[PDB]
Amino acid sequence: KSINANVGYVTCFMQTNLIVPKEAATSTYIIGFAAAKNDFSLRLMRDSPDI
Amino acid sequence: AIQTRAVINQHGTSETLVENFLGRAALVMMKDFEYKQNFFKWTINTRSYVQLRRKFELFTYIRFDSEITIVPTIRLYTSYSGLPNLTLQAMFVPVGAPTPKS
Repeated sequence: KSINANVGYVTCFMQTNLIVPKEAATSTYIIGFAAAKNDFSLRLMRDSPDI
Repeated sequence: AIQTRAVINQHGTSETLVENFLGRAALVMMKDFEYKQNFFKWTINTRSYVQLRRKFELFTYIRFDSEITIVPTIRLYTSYSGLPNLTLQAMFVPVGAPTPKS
């Protein structure tokens, strides 16, 4: 079985501590999105495993 | 045991082109399967037979397009009623796709 090797990582570390006022909530959240540029390409169309 | 000699007259070099040297349709595989493995499966390669393998190994990198011809023959067993005109399906599975198991 052959699988393509890792192509890198995107990592986040917490430089400081989160500072909030007394009235604000003590917990926050972060959401992320992904996309591709105009230089992306694909080849050899196949059958998707997702049934 | 006879030492015969003949005068040879030749001209032209298009015969020894690599396109002509390697552009000969040769047998690459030959397998027989019964009515009920139950089907034919084979990964395409050149090294199956020694002659073609040696022909190809004279070069390090070769890039070519492959033309495949399938010649099926059917032989019956044991009363006789004729050779059936069975339909055959031949499917090419690329390297990134699963292959059938039955």
